[PDB]
Amino acid sequence: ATHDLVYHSKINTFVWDVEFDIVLSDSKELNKCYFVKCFNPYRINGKCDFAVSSIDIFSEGKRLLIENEFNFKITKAVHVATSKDVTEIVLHLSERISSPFPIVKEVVYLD
Amino acid sequence: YDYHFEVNGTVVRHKNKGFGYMERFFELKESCDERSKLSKKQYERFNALFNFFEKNGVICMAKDAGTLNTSIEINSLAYHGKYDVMKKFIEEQSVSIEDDYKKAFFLACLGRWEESYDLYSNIILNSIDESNGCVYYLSQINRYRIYQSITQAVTQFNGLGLLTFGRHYKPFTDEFLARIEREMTNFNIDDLFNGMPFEFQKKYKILEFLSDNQFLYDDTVKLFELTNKVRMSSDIVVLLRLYDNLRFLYENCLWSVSFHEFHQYIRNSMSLLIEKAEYERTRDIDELGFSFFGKKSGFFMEYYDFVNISRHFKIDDIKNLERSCSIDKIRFGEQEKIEEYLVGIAEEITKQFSANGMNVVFYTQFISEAKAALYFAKYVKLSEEGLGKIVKALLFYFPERDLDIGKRYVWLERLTKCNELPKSIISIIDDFLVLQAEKHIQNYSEVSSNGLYSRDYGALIKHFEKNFISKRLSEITLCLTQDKQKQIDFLFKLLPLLSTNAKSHLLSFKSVENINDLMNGIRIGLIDEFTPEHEELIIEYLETRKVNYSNDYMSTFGIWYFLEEINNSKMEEFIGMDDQYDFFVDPENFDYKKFIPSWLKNYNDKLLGKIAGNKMKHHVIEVLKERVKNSNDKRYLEILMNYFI
Amino acid sequence: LDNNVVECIKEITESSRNGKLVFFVGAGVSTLSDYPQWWRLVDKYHEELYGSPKKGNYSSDEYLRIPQIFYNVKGEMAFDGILKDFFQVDKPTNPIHDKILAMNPAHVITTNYDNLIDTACRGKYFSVISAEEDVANATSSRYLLKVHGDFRKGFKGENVVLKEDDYLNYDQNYPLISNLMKTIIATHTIVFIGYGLGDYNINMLLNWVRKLQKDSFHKPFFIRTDPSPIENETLIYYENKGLRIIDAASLIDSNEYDYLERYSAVMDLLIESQENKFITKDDEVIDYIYGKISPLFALQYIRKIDLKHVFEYDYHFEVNGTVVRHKNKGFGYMERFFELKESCDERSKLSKKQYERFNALFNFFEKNGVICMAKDAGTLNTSIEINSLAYHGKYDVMKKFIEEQSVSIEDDYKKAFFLACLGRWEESYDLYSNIILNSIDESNGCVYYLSQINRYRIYQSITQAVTQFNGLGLLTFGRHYKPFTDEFLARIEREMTNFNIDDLFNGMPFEFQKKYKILEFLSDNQFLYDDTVKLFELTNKVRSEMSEGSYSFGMSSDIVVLLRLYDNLRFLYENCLWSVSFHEFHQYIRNSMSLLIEKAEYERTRDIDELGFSFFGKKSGFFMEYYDFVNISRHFKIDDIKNLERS
Repeated sequence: ATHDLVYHSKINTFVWDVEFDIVLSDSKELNKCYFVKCFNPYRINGKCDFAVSSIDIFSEGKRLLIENEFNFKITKAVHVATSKDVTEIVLHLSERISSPFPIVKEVVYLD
Repeated sequence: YDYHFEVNGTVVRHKNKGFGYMERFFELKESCDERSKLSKKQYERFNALFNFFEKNGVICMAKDAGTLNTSIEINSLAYHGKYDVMKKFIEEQSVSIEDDYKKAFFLACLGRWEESYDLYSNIILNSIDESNGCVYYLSQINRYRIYQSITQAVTQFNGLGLLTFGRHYKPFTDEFLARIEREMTNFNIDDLFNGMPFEFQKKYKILEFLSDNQFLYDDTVKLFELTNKVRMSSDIVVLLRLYDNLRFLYENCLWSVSFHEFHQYIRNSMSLLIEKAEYERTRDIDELGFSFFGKKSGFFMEYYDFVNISRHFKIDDIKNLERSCSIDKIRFGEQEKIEEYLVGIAEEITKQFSANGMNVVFYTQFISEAKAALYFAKYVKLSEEGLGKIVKALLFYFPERDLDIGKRYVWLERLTKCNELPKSIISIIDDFLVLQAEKHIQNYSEVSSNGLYSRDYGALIKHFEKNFISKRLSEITLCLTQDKQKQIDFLFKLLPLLSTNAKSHLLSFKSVENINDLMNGIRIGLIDEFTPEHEELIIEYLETRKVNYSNDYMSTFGIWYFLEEINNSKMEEFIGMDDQYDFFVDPENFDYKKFIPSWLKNYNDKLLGKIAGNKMKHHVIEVLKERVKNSNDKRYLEILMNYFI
Repeated sequence: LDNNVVECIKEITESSRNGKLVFFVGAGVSTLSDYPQWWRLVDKYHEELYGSPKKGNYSSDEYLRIPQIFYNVKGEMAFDGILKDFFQVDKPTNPIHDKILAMNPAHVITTNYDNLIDTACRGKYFSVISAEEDVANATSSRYLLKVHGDFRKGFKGENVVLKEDDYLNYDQNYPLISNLMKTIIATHTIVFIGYGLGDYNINMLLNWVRKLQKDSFHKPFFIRTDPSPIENETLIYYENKGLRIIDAASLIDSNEYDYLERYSAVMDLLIESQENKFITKDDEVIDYIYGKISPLFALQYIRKIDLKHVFEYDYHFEVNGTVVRHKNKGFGYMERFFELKESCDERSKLSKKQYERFNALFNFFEKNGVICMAKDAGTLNTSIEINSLAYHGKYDVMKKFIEEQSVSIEDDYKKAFFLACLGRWEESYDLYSNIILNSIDESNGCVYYLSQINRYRIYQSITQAVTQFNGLGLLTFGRHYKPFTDEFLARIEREMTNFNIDDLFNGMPFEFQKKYKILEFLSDNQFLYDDTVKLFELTNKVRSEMSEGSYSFGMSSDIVVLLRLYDNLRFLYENCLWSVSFHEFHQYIRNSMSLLIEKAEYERTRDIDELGFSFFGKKSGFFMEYYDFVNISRHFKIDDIKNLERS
């Protein structure tokens, strides 16, 4: 199941078909969801912007607004191909990299 | 095999051991006194032969070459995409068999495959007599190709899954279907030629290849001559071979032009040609000089090349060609005809959307061409009315199931690279933003693919014209109340385009009341200013974080202070929690041993320019030099490339 | 169903697929479309002659005598008048006509004088012959033989064969048509339809057949459609006469007065049976696979990519060594074969000959490298090797071999190839000509075809070399001496002045055209088309992955290319073909090796696998063995290696 994952060095993250059962702080439970990253180096706005890439979280296929993103309590990661528990892979691959979002479902390049 | 016809338009003698008949014929063509030497009817025969040879572009021998124009003209309406003209031409009653043949080809091109099959059946029924069996053979081949295409489209499209519609809008009913299988129960195409009369096999031998599964292996194999690295050429002859194949396949109304093998051949040939041209240009500039040759590539591209690229290339292939074979340094040719093609395809797509007559078989084929043409139109310069028409067609009537808001934004931004933004298309964008604003009034949320939304448009507008105020959105938000929540969020996302009174109306709704609320406000940049109340809120947040001693939040305020957005020396006392906070708060006293250049991969252009102009420079240049000397990564190389040196 | 019926259907299907099937259409088929019958005409004639009819007096000879009496008494005008009155109408076609035409018959012989069979051809071209002058002026090679003179030229009674006078002088009046029908019956495989067993034409055919030798002809097939099932004695008697009967009422139960259903059932069974393979037990599957594969035993090695052409796109043979079902609607013979492979106990379910055939198939499939299906595939690893001294360039060994005495035709073929690689092209052509002349005694002919291809390639190479030498002889040589004799070149030109390489395969026997289907690709550049395109696509992928800085931690996508490369080389170096001396092959090998080297260099250096992903993703590695060095040395130029070293 480790053959599908691919390491992207332009933004220094990973892409892998996986689903996240993340838990939010203050006893907030979120169901299965996945991350999407977009790389846009040619931004228009200024002053307040401080990043280059946009990270979104999709839940069951519908967007969700972010109010307090501090859910650093891992997730029940499952490889949806044959429903394999790959939570161990994510948890012990997260701290090895400095990226806030080590795993992203698909990435999009807008170079 | 008595003569070989070099594609420039010349003939050479290779394997003829008798009289040089071709030389005598061309000698007769050259001189004029040789006329009246024939018994009348032979003069007519010579006139017809001369007309045929002149039409096909055969002129002289190799020794008599007087330079070659090699002008290529295709006079088929199906190639230029004059859909209205062919649709009108189909309606008129036919006169001859070839007229029905052309009508059937036009019907097959337009997607009405049932009518095309019926017309081919009628043609094969009628034209069984006479000595014109060529039409019968071509109709047989076209009917078999149409049947194969129908079956493949049904198998791949009908069933097997589709998210665009719940049901397939009945791609040919079960009455028309399941009848072709009866009529083609055991049809064999390999023995079609052998069963023909012996005079047909004697005369039209050259058509045999039309009955084979693969008939383009020779050109694909010969394409290998374009990848030689050794220092007429090969590119020119390859290009005329491609043009000749295209003209032969299109002028004779053959359906085999709509298959996968032909598209693959065209893509391979064009990509190899462009790669070879770029390699030759780069070797020339490397070995001799920079600007000696006029900084212009020798691959001058014209109408037909653009048509082939738009028709036969997918988006991914065009992206790969752009990434590896940069085209901005080679200019385009004709522009009026290209602009006419673009306005015509925009009119066609707007007619398809307005009339709701979406032939799925035709729509699937047409949408790829539309997408490719609108993507590749970035390198062409267009007039005001044409640009307005294409922008209106792309923003308004383009189907939503193919391009989302972000993809449409990408296409629009690529469109206006070398044309800028006059008032007309800005007003068109305003009509879109107001239109989107309305669609907002409800349980409706916009969906995007690349994570870009309508607000980007406004930003681009504000980038290209900073003194614009929209009266329609101002009036819309003036009557806006607090019962709605999603629409008001949309207006906050489009804050800077509203008038002063509307600005106040929305600003009243803005209410900073918590640090996370401040974060939410600054994600969309609602609070562009930095009041002392917000500064005190940040102070108390940092104090709580410090006395408390996951995710990362301090980074935003670190960037803000390093960007001189916070004009107060207060957070210097908060050190010892994380590295980058001290890096962007105290650059002098920061310990560079804990530095990791991975952060440099998540820095935008403005921050990189700011850090490049601050002296900090040599430490980061040294560590990134070590990184590039260890591993050859393109990101660090580019960062050193454009900013730090 | 009955075993003999199954055998008859199998033979009919084989004959139709080979293109040697002809149909003898009777008069019942035309009656099915409500065409007026002859007994109605004879009743009308009897009414006109005397005044009142009678049912009792109607025998076989009366149907031929009463019209003759009418012609003799009333004259000729009245006969054609009645014929026109009863035959002017037109009737629709029958589904049986479409069913019989869908069987793809080479010719169609009919004893009707109608146009229903004519108008049934749907979009098929058939040359109609109904008179004597039409035989010589035929336009095509497919014959619609209307034996009894249809009404195309008019409605007069002189163009048909109805009365007793026409029946008696039929052989004298129509010699060419009878001879053509007899020879068509002699050559092709003939199936009767719509005929009664007591018909006059069938009896005449049996009488003519009885004059021939016992084993000099094939037994014609007959289809019986009568309400009463055939009796045993009649079936035995007619089988002993040289005609194989297939019954219709026996297979399907129906009432007395229904006729369309029996015809439709028989024709539907015939149409359905062609694509079906009647394999149920291991013996039949093994025999079918052996029949498909055994002709390939002559060649040393076969590439896996074109093996799918042998099975008619029924199984995609992946390059790595796995097979995938693609269009096998029927029984999964590959599944059964692999199940037999994986279990040794079931090998005892076959007879000794079938067991040895299975052993031979195992040897062949293991040699070619086919392992198992995609599902059963695990972590299989495949190495490569070449068994030709020409590839390794051991020139002293091949010189010693060419010094040795010839012992067989295949040894002579190997000697000719080795000598051709030695540059002595004149002796190579001479030896190839001797091989072609001496290979008259053969059972397969593959060696003959390969030797002819090699001879043509050698002639082309000789001509190209002698033309090209003069161009560079001025500067890089200076001596300007052509190493050839004008007598040899003149003889070469005279010998190869008419050899057309395009239609060489078409002139080969039908057995060769059926078994050795793949070898056709050796006659042109087609055999390089299925690989090159793939390579191009893969290139467009790899570079796309190289410019984006992506490091896949799984299997490397270049492996396919490598495998294909090696595969091609093997198939072109173990069968001793001269195509390895061309330019397109050299360019293809150079491109493949360049792509492999570039991908290996790009993947050599990594950033996150060293520190972040060090616990896995270690399989990345590119060995450079002896074969790669040989391939680079053989098919590269100095500038290409310079470009590689630069990049």
